[PDB]
Amino acid sequence: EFIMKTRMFEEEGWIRKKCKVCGKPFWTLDPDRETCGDPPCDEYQFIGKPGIPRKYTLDEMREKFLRFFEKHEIYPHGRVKRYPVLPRWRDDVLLVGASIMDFQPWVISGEADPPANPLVISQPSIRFTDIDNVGITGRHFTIFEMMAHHAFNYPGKPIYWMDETVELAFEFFTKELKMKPEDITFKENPWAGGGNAGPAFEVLYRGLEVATLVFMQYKKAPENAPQDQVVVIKGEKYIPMETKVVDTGYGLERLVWMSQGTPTAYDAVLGYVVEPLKKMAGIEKIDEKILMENSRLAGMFDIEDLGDLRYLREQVAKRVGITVEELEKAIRPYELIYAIADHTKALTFMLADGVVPSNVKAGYLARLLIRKSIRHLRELGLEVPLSEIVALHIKELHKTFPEFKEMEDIILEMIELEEKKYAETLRRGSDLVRREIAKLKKKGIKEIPVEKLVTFYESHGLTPEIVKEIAEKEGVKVNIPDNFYSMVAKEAERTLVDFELLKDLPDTRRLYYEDPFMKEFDAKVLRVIKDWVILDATAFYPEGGGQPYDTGVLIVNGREVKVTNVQKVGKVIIHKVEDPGAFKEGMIVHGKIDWKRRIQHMRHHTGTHVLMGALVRVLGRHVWQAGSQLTTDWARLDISHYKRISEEELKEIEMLANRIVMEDRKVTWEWLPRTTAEQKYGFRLYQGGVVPGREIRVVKIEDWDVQACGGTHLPSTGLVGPIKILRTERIQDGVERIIFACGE
Ligand SMILES: [Zn+2]
Repeated sequence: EFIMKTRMFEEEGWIRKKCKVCGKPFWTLDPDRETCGDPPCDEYQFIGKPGIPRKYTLDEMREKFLRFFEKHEIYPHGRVKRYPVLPRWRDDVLLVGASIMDFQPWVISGEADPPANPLVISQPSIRFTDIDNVGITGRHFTIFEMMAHHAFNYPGKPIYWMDETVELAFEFFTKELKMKPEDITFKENPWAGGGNAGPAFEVLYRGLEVATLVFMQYKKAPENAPQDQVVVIKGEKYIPMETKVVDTGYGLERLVWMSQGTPTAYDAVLGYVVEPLKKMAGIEKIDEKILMENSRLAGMFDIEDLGDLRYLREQVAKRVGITVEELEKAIRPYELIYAIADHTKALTFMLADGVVPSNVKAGYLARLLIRKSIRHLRELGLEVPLSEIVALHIKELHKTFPEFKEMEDIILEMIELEEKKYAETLRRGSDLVRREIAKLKKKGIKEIPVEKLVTFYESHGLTPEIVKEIAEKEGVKVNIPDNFYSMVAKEAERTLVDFELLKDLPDTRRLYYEDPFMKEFDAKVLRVIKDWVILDATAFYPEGGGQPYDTGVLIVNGREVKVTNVQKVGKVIIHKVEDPGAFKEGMIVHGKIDWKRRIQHMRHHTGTHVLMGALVRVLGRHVWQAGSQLTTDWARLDISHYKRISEEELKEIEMLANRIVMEDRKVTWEWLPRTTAEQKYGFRLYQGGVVPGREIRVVKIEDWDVQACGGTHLPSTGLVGPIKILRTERIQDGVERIIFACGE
């Protein structure tokens, strides 16, 4: 269905074939190749025999890639600093799972400018879909770096496309990495990621997929899309888009593994943790071919799709010449070490980038990794705090990722607190599940359902091997599924008046953006739906961003009519009035805002921002808004935070906030293109979540705080008056609330 002929293929003698095993199309220079180069059609050929002629570390390979694209003489790329693994710019995914997620939805739609075009990036990426594979297959990670060159071809502005992408890829592999040209295949296989899809190549070499080259030209299909949708790859329905995006992904770890030829990718990437762990646990060397064969055979073996690891192990057992029991005995301590090594690295990135362990979203996933790793350490017989293993990653990685050093105290404390609380969680959970298990076998069935085992973790915090040893006392039957953690992880993703009657009306001019001190204005009545009056312009603030609506009056024919509620539907502002019959279309009215109410809201709104700057400085840079609500008399600010705020801390925060009020710092706002705002201020802009639009309204307190914000603010901090913190309290794991009052 997709034509993927290129200039390079045509000019350089590449032959399109159909793989004799999987039937997929692939391109090769090798006249005797009949298979695509992808397991199980081909096998890993580089283990014990590096396919790249010189060895590379992570730092070397990453820089090799970045520099190649950056300094390219024909297609120079702008080097872009990696994004946090927490996608502050979007509300639809939990974690960055690919480099392209940095540029969705805003860059791809054309709502944001690309940071550079074309660009090159090495993006730390996290995926939980293969978590049970980690340590088991020799190749799977939860945390990895996807190196990428991206080009955003908006209509009318071509950058580069399919021809140049295959050439750049081939040039990097053959000229920079000295890989054998005829061993490289381009397998046609459509791809998708984070809302978009298109035709793609898998670039295969010595049995390993070393890159994916995706030509994104489709977007997630809207509900009830007509005749021509295209079904691709996982997600089904898509429709064409005008913008064509080059979406590449080169696995840093895989390329390093290709250069090392070690039994597992973990030995090539995580030796600095794997080897101390071996030594600490006193794990003796085992037969090297056990690891090698397992990795090789695992190339052909998925487990997250079918529960057949048992057969992978029967295969590697026969190959090695031992039984499955003695195989399990030998390899198990290594699987445990590999998982610990990987999980502690994932956590280093996650917590450094602002993930707070909790029972929700990405915090839920961090907590999952922490608990799994602690349980792995116990099975190894290793009595070491997890924070000590996390510390080994900070030590190794902080020179490339300075943020790890800067956040180290907080990262290690978060790990320590999670561990020390988990011991408590495990006592209470063990009894509650013992009672439930005893009650289930008392009257009903003595079998543990897979869903109840999932419920056991995410309700009582206990891992399935703990459940089974309590259960096999009375009321037996374990059956821990091979994909237990993959299923537990997927749990983290668990999810005024009318319209079309105001689609025809133009945008309400927002006079409150023109002057926050405007309290009176004249305007024309455009529409009266029920008791909602729509004006062409208004100084009435519509409820949003934690700030309640303005109230006041509209004066019509001398008569005063109360405005009791103000909302926004799309871009049209609606005013609730006590006497709608008084208002007719075309009528010009005088508006009067309840000023006491407005100014009290403004004091708490700007005061919230003053407080935010104080919170970040006292508590740490993981502090981020989880929620906000203002009233006339008080405000609340909810923040992601990992412990109770002590009374002394509260006073430190209060002193700092009031110091800034006393300094009377300027508070300013302006509209900026979103990528321009992001590159200048960072992702801290997105406190209240992510705001749509080509341009975002940025509210800045000089040298203190900056947020994308649509509220009414005071022009200086002195006008807030005293800030008095009344209360701190926990809302849930990972969320602390501060209640405060602003003004004399
Ligand atoms: Zn094939």
